[PDB]
Amino acid sequence: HEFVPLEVYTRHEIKDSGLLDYTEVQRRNQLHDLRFADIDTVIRA
Amino acid sequence: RRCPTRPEGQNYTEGIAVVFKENIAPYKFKATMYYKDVTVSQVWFGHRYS
Repeated sequence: HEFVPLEVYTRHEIKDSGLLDYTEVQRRNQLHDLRFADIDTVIRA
Repeated sequence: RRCPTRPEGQNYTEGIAVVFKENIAPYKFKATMYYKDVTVSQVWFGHRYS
C-alpha cells in the first residue's frame, strides 16, 4: 500500500485564512510614494 | 469437534464520493477606491533657507 501525502489545510490556506496581513498591507502602503508621487524631483523657484 | 466457520465478510457498497471541509478562506472580490490626497504645506522662508 502507498500512503499519499494528505492534509486538510495547507500552510498557504491557513495563512490566507487571515483577513488582513500586516506584511502585505505594509508592502502595498509603502509603495504609495513610489507609485503616485515623484520622489526624486526637486523644485526650486 | 465442530470446527469454526469463516465470517461471511463485510458487504461493501461501491460508490463515488466528494468530501467537503469547513471553509476558512475569506470571500474575495474586486473593489475600486476613489480618493484625493490633499496636502497643505506650511513653509517658512528664511534668509538663506526654506
